Amino acid sequence: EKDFLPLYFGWFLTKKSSETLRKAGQVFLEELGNHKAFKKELRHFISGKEKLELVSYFGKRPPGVLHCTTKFCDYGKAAGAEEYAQQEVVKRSYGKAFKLSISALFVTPKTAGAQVVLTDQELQLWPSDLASEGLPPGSRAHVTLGCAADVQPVQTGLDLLDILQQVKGGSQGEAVGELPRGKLYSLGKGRWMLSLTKKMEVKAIFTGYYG
Ligand SMILES: Nc1ncnc2c1ncn2[C@@H]1O[C@H](CO)[C@@H](O)[C@H]1OP(=O)(O)O
Repeated sequence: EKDFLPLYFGWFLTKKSSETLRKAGQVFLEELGNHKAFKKELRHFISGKEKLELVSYFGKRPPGVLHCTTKFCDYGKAAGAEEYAQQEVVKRSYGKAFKLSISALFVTPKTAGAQVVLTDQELQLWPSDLASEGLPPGSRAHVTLGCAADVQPVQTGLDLLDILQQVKGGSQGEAVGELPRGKLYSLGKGRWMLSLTKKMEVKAIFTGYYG
């Protein structure tokens, strides 16, 4: 017969790095939800002067260890899944330890996440399958921290690219606040970005999740 692939490949953060990044994620949501600049724009965030707690809003969280997905394969069902998995670099990198650089945390009405900036060696593990929005490959790279109730997986990546495209255009604007980890930017349409002063490094293992 034939070997079937994972549900997806990706970098899976270590227990330690997962707990650090998860904790920073919640603090950001707590800080953002309580920031005056965010409350001003709540009507651009939800359709519903009360306060919204974003930890609650992003109720659908990764339950185990956080991860940075590369190729979603659906056991080979997804286009290009087999071609991605058959690559040498993928087979060679399987079970290898990597360090991922987090450059920012972001929030939209649909998802909450951390932006990952991949190295050139890590970029070799990015699927070529990934409308381009004139951004370099790997721009979508991220760790999901939370999702709104009716949101489906893929949306976090889309949300990030939209944001990075807005930043690209220079329409990110002056910062609207300073948080302990960096500057907060209001991109409108319920979109928010914390640019980390110091990029956060997390340890991960590249491997396949079967579920
Ligand atoms: N097209 C797709 N369908 C389902 N999951 C996808 C996907 N593309 C990427 N993924 C990722 O696969 C994992 C399981 O669904 C999720 O972490 C998701 O990343 P996400 O964090 O943006 O949701």
